[PDB]
This record gives sequence, structure tokens and C-alpha cells, in this order.
Amino acid sequence: GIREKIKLVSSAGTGHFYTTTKNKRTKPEKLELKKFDPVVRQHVIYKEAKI
Amino acid sequence: TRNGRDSEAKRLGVKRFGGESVLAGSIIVRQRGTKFHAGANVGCGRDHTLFAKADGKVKFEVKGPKNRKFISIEAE
Amino acid sequence: PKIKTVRGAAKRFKKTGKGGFKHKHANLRHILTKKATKRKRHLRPKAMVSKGDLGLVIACLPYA
Amino acid sequence: GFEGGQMPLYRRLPKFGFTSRKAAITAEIRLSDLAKVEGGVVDLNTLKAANIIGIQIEFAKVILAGEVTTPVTVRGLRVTKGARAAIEAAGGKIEE
RNA sequence: CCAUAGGUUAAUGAGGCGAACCGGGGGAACUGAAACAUCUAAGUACCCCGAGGAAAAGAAAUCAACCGAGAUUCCCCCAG
RNA sequence: UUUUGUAUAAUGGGUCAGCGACUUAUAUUCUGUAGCAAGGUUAACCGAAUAGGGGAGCCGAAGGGAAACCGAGUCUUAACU
RNA sequence: AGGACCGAACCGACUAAUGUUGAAAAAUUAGCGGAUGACUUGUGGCUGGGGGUGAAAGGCCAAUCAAACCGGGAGAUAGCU
RNA sequence: GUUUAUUAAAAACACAGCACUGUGCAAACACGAAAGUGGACGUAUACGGUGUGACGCCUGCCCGGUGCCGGAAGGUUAAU
RNA sequence: AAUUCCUUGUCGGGUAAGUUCCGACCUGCACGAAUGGCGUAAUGAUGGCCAGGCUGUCUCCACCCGAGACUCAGUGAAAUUGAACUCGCUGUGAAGAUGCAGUGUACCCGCGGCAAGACGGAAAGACCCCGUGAACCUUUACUAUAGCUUGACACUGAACA
RNA sequence: CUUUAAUGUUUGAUGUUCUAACGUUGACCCGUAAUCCGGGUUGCGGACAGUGUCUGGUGGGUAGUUUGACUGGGGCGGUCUCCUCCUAAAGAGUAACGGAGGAGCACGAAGGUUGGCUAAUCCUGGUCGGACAUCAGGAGGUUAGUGCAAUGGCAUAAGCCAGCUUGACUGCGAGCGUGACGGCGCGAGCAGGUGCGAAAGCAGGUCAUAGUGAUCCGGUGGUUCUGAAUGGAAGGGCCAUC
Repeated sequence: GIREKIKLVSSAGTGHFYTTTKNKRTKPEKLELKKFDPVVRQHVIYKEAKI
Repeated sequence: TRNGRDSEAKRLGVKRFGGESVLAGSIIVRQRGTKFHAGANVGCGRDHTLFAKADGKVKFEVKGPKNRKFISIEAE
Repeated sequence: PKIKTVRGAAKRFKKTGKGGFKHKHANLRHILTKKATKRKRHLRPKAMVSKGDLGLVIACLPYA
Repeated sequence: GFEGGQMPLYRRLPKFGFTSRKAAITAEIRLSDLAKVEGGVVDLNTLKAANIIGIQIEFAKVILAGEVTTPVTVRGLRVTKGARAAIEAAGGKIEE
């Protein structure tokens, strides 16, 4: 359905991402989450991007 | 629309019965709701699968106000 | 003449110490976002071949 | 591997890995196979002379299987701890 | 116009037949893939030209790996 | 013979004689049996030619890992109780 | 005068009966249509197989034709008998 | 008139006549890898294709669809 | 109606009686104008209907003439065929019995006739289905391709706007 | 820079001429006794036509093929994966073209945690206000709610409302369940690092059961692997993902 895929990308400049879904119409504003980067081995901010 | 359709059988029910000795981890009952609840040394999973957390003999009983069936355990 | 190895099989199975066969698990190439971490983690290590499918792989890999 | 036209097992499963060319030109030597050289010095050329490794082989390793009696001077080969210990305890010499 | 094409005589040579083998020029489909078109069958069958007791190939603008080998041809391995 | 099932009114044979259908080669796996045994065995070829030579090779005595690499261990992981 | 009329030879083949292991692998007997024409017939010749020829029926191409015959690929393939 | 030699002779095919369309001659078209041959030792009152089918009275409406014909401004578009 | 399902439409004609025929009507299931419409003298081994003549076509067969049939002499095939000491009935049964059960009937063997049965004979059903069978045919099924067309480079040059 | 000019310049392509390639199935002459062919002379065409290689369009003219299965015979109709109930004979499983319904998603809150709360419906009174809307009280006891079918659950709420947040974490996993296999499901507990809570603790998504697609091929990011003489690189692998 109208429920597209997205990378969340780490703010430490490892190119580690999580991938997840988002409704683009009902929420336009960009998704920002703390999550565990396993390369540096810390919790870190992760921001939206294109899959 | 007419008929023709059914799902695959999910092989629920009790697996280990009272008396039967188990190893921690062993599933004791798969089930949709909580027909049975967890007592001593027993985990409710997330699909309400009930499993041993210790080795021992399975015990069923009834308890409490509402007369609910608890599976618990007697660690040998 | 010599027997010819089935070359597909060769690229997907590999022989072990006691004569079994390891193989990569299926379901881990794509359509991943939806699969739960746990599911994907348990698929990552290589697996041995089941007792009822060794005949089908000893046929394909007779020099293995 | 025909299963009546179900997708057969060697096609359900993924391909994996690649073939290393460097492995075709590696050997392992056992310790048991160091008595068998003619010299009591162990180059690569000394092992090929005694038909312990092949003509195409560029590298070897001496691994711990079997015993060894004499002093035996290894040269230009690699060796595992489990071995190095058992060559040297027998009176021997490793020199890279 | 000079030539040239053409024409006449002389000398020398070829043509055809034949088992397979050999080199070249053309070149299928059934079949397999449990259907089928890439692919396979197969450069096979067959057609055609040419040569000899053999034929073809052949003396590195070749391999190899920082050590080296030293034209072609055929057999065993390398290796399903 | 084929079948759930045939006296079948299902199939086939007029009778006799003769001929008429699980082979061969090359690989591979398992069993039996013989030889030798951490070893076993040679191929082409040479040859007084079923001998003897020829160990080029092949299988085994070590495995793990995609691989580098490590090795009675190794891979996984920052690390394994 | 005439793809005019009646009607033998000659060309044909509408009806019936016989025949249907025949006299005959398409005929016989009795009647029937054309019969100076887009007629008929002899001798020789040309057109060749996905090709010919066809006043067209998938008709004919040596008693064979929605693709001739002979040999080859070839022991095609046959989850069927 | 012709037709299924060997179960169909007919209302089927053909026909004179009608119409459309192609073809300016090294014609269109056809057979041929090509050379070449038919068309035709003809030349638009001629030749090829398609449909209708003597004669008589006639032959109405639709160019949206599919073909064919013409038109070139603009769009889109190949090798290069 | 070579076209009309309902349909033997309705009406008229013809017959003692007409699901056909002829003339009309129009409610054309689903005619129609060169895949031609409506008409048409002549022609037709062409389709349908009626009438006179004639008749063994029939009522309903009878007799006769020849050729076979039948007997004798001579010659001498064929399809078919597990074996046979090869009856009827009712039952049964792989579901339609000479062969099973029960019962009835029947001395042994020919010749001329008939064709109810032997699921008689002649043929590995043509109908039906199946096969990841075959062929040939169609098309705005897929993929190609001969041919016909487009342009670019080549064979292919010069001068002047 | 904008606009525009002649200085010079490299290619363009649109005419018009020309002749020397090329054409000639125009005429004549010769080989020759010849309507072929070739050669010559002379006209007419003329870089057009035509032939090659490449290329777009067209192309049943020709060829090779495909055109599913279930099915109380086939066809037409219907169906083909998944979830729930019944059939199902009180463990599991269990057929039919048997009887009933659903899914091919949603949600950065509708997830996590701490704290608090308890429904539908009816009756009585009350500005506009009516059978039906906000207010008060009483009866009632989940007849309600649970994002969506059905079933089983749910008050310790799994239902409802607030605060703070990202455990909708990464590595693993004793041991169970369930499949012919491919696979699918449950999982205490260990390590790293988070969130809520004073703490005990809880959290690896949602009350549970649908919301899906093997391999091959290829794409995007990362990487202590590989790299065909050597150093790189291309490509290959491994991890993430489409």
C-alpha cells in the first residue's frame, strides 16, 4: 500500500542503516530516532533517507 | 461468493501433561488465548505459549477467585 | 566415460569432516525490511543437509 | 535431482563463496613426513624431491600430526605452534 | 595509324575410375531441456572442391613467473 | 495378461518345429572376498614381453572458514559462561 | 450461319439392378448427357515436392497426396500398450 | 461448358458483360541468390490484380473502427 | 423465404382427408441492394407440388421360359480356429451363461433349408477423453525472417551561387 | 556580460550548371556468316540511378513454437496462496465443486515504561435542545471495548487517559514445538550499549492467530577477504539492503 520504505542512517559516519516504513502523505516531516550503531558500539541519532 | 476455503491446522493444545518431566525451555501448552495461565516456573510467551523455566514435573491446578487453570511445576 | 558433476550443486553445497554437506540458508537475499531481526540472524550461519536429502546431493556431487 | 518438477534442492538454495586460486598452490606437511626427506634440511625443493608435495606448490605449513625423532632444520616454511614446540623439543631448528 | 582483341598451325599437359583415412567450402532436423524460443543434438549426417601414401601442422611477435623452458604431431595424467 | 475385481460374453494364441527380450564399455558408490597396511597402487611407454622396469600421478593419514589465514582445532563476535 | 436441334461412331458417367473372398483393387446389363466444339484423339516435348498443375473438388502429380516415391540422419522419440 | 480418377454433377467453378484498382514501357506483376526469361516481338481502345456474374429495372445512408490515398507545419524517433 | 425460433403462424386455393405445394398477410427471433437487390423468355441426367396416360408399384400374388441351387463324374479354394464329450428354463455371477446352482428335456450320425444366439467374422473405434502426441490451416498469440521501404558510409567528382 | 558588425575561419546542405566515374533493354562500325557477348565511334542520361556494409519501418509472404490443472466424462461456469469457525468421532491430524466468513494491510504511536482510570444501555431533572448531542444523579454490571474476519482470550485488565521516551536495539541462545524437505514458530538466559521507574523490575514491536514470494540475474551502500608477472584497478566474495 501507500507505505513506502526508507533508510534511517547513522550520524556517526559509518554507513550503517536501519530500514523501515513510513506513510509519506500523513506524516511529511523527517523521522529522527536514537538507535544502536553496532560499528562504533553506541546509541546515536539516525535520520531519514532514500532506500 | 461461494465456499471452498479453510486454513492450515495450527497443531495447538497441551503437549506435556501433568506428571510428565520436562527440561527448562520445553513448551507445555500452545494456545490462542490463556485457557491456561502460568504459575510457578512457567513463562507466558508472546503468543501465550507456556514453557518451563526449570526442570521438573508438570502440575496443573485451579486457583484464585475466578477458578483459572494454572500450570505450575515441582522442581525435583 | 567419467561421471559429470552437476555444477549447480557444486556452487551450493560443500563437504564436511564426517561426509555431510553444508549449505547457505534460503530467504536472505531480498525482501528483508519486513523480516524480523531474529529471523534474519538465525538464517545467517551455514547449515547441514537433512538426512532425507543426502541421496539427492550425493548423486549430483559424486567427486565431492 | 529431479523431484517431479518441484524446484529441486540444488536450485532452491543460494550459491555462496568463491574459489581461491592461492589454495591450489598450498600444502600441509605432517611431522611424520620430515624423516622422509634426504638431507635433514627441509626446503620446498627438498620436499618435492621426496614426493611429499606437488611440482606446482609455492607454500607449505608443517602441522602437528605424527611424532618426530631427529633434529631437522626447517627453512622457508611456515609452522604451527603445536608443531614448532614439537620440532624444537626433539632437538630441531626453525629459521624463516 | 601504330597497336590490341581475334584467327591458324606446332609442342607439352589435364579430363575419368576407386574402400576408408586427410584438408578445405557449404551445412540440417529428429533429439535433450521431462512444454519451448537462448542453449543441446553438432560443426554430426549429408552435398561440393582438392591432395597424398599418408594428409594436415610446424621452428616462437610461444609459454612461464623474476626461477626458467625452448617447432609441430600422437599417448597417459593434470580434471570432470 | 490387465485389474478393486475375470469361466467371463475383456486382451492374446489354429497347431508343431526352429529363432526371439536386463547386454557391453567407461566412471562412481556400497557389500562380499583376496593382497599389502600408515600406507596402498601404478598409467602411457620401455621390454629377454602375462616377468621386470616405469610411482608421472591417484586415494588415504586433519580439519575449520566465503576467503586471506589459522591448525587439533577453527569459524562466529568487541568478547564468549 | 450456329459454344443451334434429333441422333451412330467417339468422349462422358444421371438412375436402377447385379457384383461386393468379383469376370473386374471401380466393371457388366438396361436405359442416360455431349456429339463443328470452351469438342475429341495419336506421336514427341515443358513444368518437380512446401514445389508443380488446377473452368477450384484440398482435386491431380505411376492402384499412394492438408504435402509424392527411394535412400540416408536412424536403433528419431514414446511419462503409452 | 467444368468438377471431387475410386460413395457428392449440384443451387458449387467457369462464362459473356459490369465495376474498382494498379501499370508510361528497361511497365506493373511473376519465375529466378544473379545472368536472364515470361508479360509482349504487346504499349493505356494495352496489360496485371480483385469482386460481381447474360439481359431488364435499379444500386439508398455512414469515413467513427480497420485498410488504402494525399498532406507537410509541429511532436516523437535509428544507425551515424 | 435455399433466410421465420415460436410454427403444422393466420387467411384463401387445391384433396373425402394436404406438417409438403400455390396465392396472400407482415408479428423480418435473425431479408436488403455488385460478398449485389427485385424481375425474367429460353436452357437444366437440378429441388418441391399437381394432373392425364400407362402399368404386378400395390390389393395379392399365380403360372411359365432360361441361368444357378440339388444328384452323379473330374478338378478344387477362402475368411476363421485356446481346447471341447458345444441342449432348455429360472437363478447366480466382472452386473445379458452351451460350460456355475437347481431343475427339466434328450438313442448314435447325416442331407436340404432358415438366420434368433455364439456380446458370430472382416479392423489395436473413426464418436468421447488422455498424451506437457503429430500434422496442416487462421490471426491485431509469441519470436524470427525472405521481400518491399528509410536513412548513414563506400563505389562518388568539379565549379558557382 | 547583453545585442550586433565585418574582419578570417572550420565544417554544413538546400538549390542551379558541368563532365570525367557510373548507366544506356538509343543509333551506327568491327570481331562475324551471330537480335548473345565484347571492343570502338556517336548521342541521351549523370554523380542521380544502381550494388555492398550498417540502420529504422513494414512484413502470416514464409518458418519455428505456445495456447495450464482441478472437474461425479469433457466444454461453459467456478476455483488455484494465506487466516478464522464448523464438518473432525472430548490429544494432534483428517476429505468433498460440503456449510459460513475474511486477508494481499495499518501504526514513530495504535511501540516501550511509570502513574492513574472502568464499560454498553435505559430511567429522572435541566437555556436554545427535538427519539438522538454538552450538565447532574440513579439503575445496570462488561449485554462494552479490543485499528480490520472469525475464534479463543482479556479487570493484575490485553480496554481507557496522562508524563517521560525509541528495547519497532547489535551479537547470541540451553532447550522445546511443527513440518517429506525447503522451512516456520516459542524461548529462559549471557555480552555490549539504551529507555522508563524511588526500587523490585519491565522493554529484542503491537492480546494471539492473515497482511505474502524460493533460486537465478542485476542494482545501491559498506568491508581486517580476493586481485591470473609485480603495484594498483576492474570484476568476484562477505555484511546491509532494493
